[PDB]
Amino acid sequence: DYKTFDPDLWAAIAKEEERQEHNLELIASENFVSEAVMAAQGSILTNKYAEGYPGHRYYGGCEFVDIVENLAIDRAKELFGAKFANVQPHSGSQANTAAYLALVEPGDTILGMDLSAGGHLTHGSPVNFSGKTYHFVAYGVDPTTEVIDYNVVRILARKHQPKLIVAGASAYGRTIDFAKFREIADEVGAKLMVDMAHIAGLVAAGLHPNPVPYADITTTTTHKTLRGPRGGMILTNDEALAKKINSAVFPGIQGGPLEHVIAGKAVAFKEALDPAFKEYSEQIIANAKAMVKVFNQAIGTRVISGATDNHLMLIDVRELGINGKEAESILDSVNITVNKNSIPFETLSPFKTSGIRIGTPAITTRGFKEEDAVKVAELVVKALQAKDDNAQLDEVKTGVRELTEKFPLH
Amino acid sequence: VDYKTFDPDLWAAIAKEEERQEHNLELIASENFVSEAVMAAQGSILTNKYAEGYPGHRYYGGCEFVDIVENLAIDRAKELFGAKFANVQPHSGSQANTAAYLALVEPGDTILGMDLSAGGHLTHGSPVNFSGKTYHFVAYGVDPTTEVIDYNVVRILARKHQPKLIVAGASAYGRTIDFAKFREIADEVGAKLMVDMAHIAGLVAAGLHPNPVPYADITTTTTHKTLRGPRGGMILTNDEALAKKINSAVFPGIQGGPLEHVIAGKAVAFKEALDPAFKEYSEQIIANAKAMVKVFNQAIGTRVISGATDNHLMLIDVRELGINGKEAESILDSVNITVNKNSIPFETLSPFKTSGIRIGTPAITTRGFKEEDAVKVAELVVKALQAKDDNAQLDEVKTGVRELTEKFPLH
Ligand SMILES: O=c1c2cc(O)c(O)cc2oc2cc(O)c([C@@H]3O[C@H](CO)[C@@H](O)[C@H](O)[C@H]3O)c(O)c12
Ligand SMILES: O=c1c2cc(O)c(O)cc2oc2cc(O)c([C@@H]3O[C@H](CO)[C@@H](O)[C@H](O)[C@H]3O)c(O)c12
Ligand SMILES: Cc1ncc(COP(=O)(O)O)c(CN[C@@H](CO)C(=O)O)c1O
Ligand SMILES: Cc1ncc(COP(=O)(O)O)c(CN[C@@H](CO)C(=O)O)c1O
Repeated sequence: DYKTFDPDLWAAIAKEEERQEHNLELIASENFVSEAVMAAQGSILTNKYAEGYPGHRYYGGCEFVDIVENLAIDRAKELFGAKFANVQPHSGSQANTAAYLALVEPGDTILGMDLSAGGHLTHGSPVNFSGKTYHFVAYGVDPTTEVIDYNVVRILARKHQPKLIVAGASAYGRTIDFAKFREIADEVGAKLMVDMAHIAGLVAAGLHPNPVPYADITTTTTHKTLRGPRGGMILTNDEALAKKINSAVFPGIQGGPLEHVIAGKAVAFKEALDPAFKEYSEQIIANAKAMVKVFNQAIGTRVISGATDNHLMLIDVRELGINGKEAESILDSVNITVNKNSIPFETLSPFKTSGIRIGTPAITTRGFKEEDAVKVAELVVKALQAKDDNAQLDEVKTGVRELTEKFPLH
Repeated sequence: VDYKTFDPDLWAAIAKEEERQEHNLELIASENFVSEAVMAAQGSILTNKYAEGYPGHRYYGGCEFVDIVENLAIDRAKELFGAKFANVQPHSGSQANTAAYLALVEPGDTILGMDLSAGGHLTHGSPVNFSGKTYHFVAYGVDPTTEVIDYNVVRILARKHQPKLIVAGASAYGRTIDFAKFREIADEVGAKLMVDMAHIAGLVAAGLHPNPVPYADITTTTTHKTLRGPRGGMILTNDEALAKKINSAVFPGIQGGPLEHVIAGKAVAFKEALDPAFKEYSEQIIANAKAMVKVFNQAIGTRVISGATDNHLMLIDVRELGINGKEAESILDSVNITVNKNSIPFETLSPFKTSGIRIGTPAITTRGFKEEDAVKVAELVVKALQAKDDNAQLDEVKTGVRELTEKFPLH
């Protein structure tokens, strides 16, 4: 047996399988993929070099690998209504790198969502390729509502004259009005790129406005609400952008594609075509709203913007005398996994932040219903309220073990 | 199982591709067959963990055990190649090189790299690639009559163009690369030295090819060629100041979350490469390649670029048979022999035709082929290309392929 020859590695993997079983995973960008997705990723497709695209490869022997990639491409067009799909990006970051190369020139001005207001690293950060290569200007959320102020987005567009407007977010819990971004982009002659990585599954289920008809290019990851393997994807409705997208991915920034991962994408896409996937996605949002109700009625946990429309929420934790890294460390000690996160107009350093981010896709996958999501939010509140009270925290751990035992993952 | 009944479209394609790997001679020089341990790591639950950052400095909670896995990969890599620093997060050879350039040069800087038709890779300066687009590449090639690198020409070009960086390493070069000479030339001109050892990393690990890690400022590699690991990249260095620039360039520079299930497979494969048995496998790769070159040298119409090999691969100019590279690729595929077309030095034909094919032995060697089996493979390739689409001879090639694949099953 192969595990006998490398006990150090396989023990660590076994321990990670137990950690996923015994913890409440509340990181908003995580999920648990099906056994079929993992089997695709563990198949012999990892052995095939397949540079190029189906029917135009640079190697012999791709006749069956082309089926796999065709299924991923075609199911993505079916799920999202795009005319063109590229499923080769190794990650969301690569997808966004290629999308920019098809839309703008180095030095061009791009208007993206501010990092502390929900934007992602690849939407302009100075330590990222995006911030180094292009001239990024940020838009945020209104200080009092903590939702996007589209009139201020319009102001920024008019003053800065961006070549491209990016919409989409990592930590924004409200509906994004893509039609408004498109109208604003049209007003100043800018293009529109939407990064729907977080909400892609909700979009496919029809529970969030679809950006594909509005954006020049839509990027996404395959692993968040879509519940697929880690990787990227690029969609468009314009054949001329599709040609630029395809060249930017390969030979532009990538080489061989990961066809075992692409098989996993194809597996996940057909799971998302099943009607059960819409029910899953509805439950995700119902669970999230139920948790927001608990935190709203709780002393010390302020919900940014006061509501959620999707899978995630940001909690301001300052009124409990902790910062984000503390609240995350507290929750880690009771087997509840979140992450620290900046809040709008954040005043602490990124290494501390004032908040945590919570999302329900992973616990929804385990089978949690609204009642259970309510219990999770209550245990999160009690763990944070329990200032140093190991009596209270051990009750939380017991509450966590009740939930995880009720909903086995394996 | 049941999930295969949910999706026959997909699972029937994977089954056909299993049958094709079983029934074909896989002679693509950059492919291999990974172990069931590597595949089980890639099909593990590690795909579920967001682990942005590096071990002990993650941006998410819960990374206790993925840190063990990634640190195993990092440490096994350092032990394998003797490097003080190792980054195992690059998603691919291309991302590894992207990040390495970011740590060494600025946009517009002059870089000297191996010409693509002489054996250099896309990321060594092609103008349709980020490398040629972002930096000023000047190419060195091979001598026309010997078809090996002329190191005086490299020195001349280094001196005329004053590169900030010299890149050595190849994807279609079958001869020993003298990293010491590249280091001399770099020093004389004041340039840094980057070596992309993707193709030969397994041979380097086994001591069958000079090691670039002590000479190069940064060494990059894929994990899936002669190293026989999962599909991915890696960056090695001995300088601590570069290691910090490398780590920053990978994340948050060009990537986000690492693929920790793939990194698990890298740790598996590096351990398999530390086993003494891996050195025996690597030697059989070279012995098999040399046995194939001997056959092609003797046959009429199959000319081996440079007349010999020192490593796992060989380039064959097929023009004297009245075919181009794509036609040869298609003929061979029709008799269950898988290669890729490939440019030859001083390529006269279109990039969509090319003048030759590239053949390498790592995959058939992993199946257990020995030199007498390698000899048979090469004789079959010759027969197929010489059969002016005579079905009787082509079917004898198919029979010969069946014999070898049944003699060395893949399971
Ligand atoms: O800012 C940095 C940063 C700055 C540096 O100087 C440096 O060396 C490294 C850095 O790593 C980062 C890594 C990150 O994941 C994020 C942000 O975390 C949040 C997690 O929910 C997401 O909502 C954001 O989408 C995501 O982009 C970051 O903001 C940063
Ligand atoms: O040049 C192109 C190219 C240009 C385009 O415009 C385009 O759309 C696609 C293209 O795909 C390519 C794919 C390739 O594998 C190669 C080269 O093949 C050989 C090994 O297989 C090696 O000698 C090189 O290491 C390798 O990089 C290429 O040179 C190219
Ligand atoms: C909108 C968007 N686009 C791109 C990416 C990056 O994808 P990658 O990690 O696969 O490279 C992310 C991941 N976002 C991470 C934060 O870095 C998260 O946990 O939410 C994203 O949210
Ligand atoms: C030396 C070297 N460095 C980097 C890469 C890129 O690796 P990637 O495909 O994983 O991105 C390659 C790919 N090698 C391909 C050529 O495209 C091949 O079949 O040989 C390489 O040979």
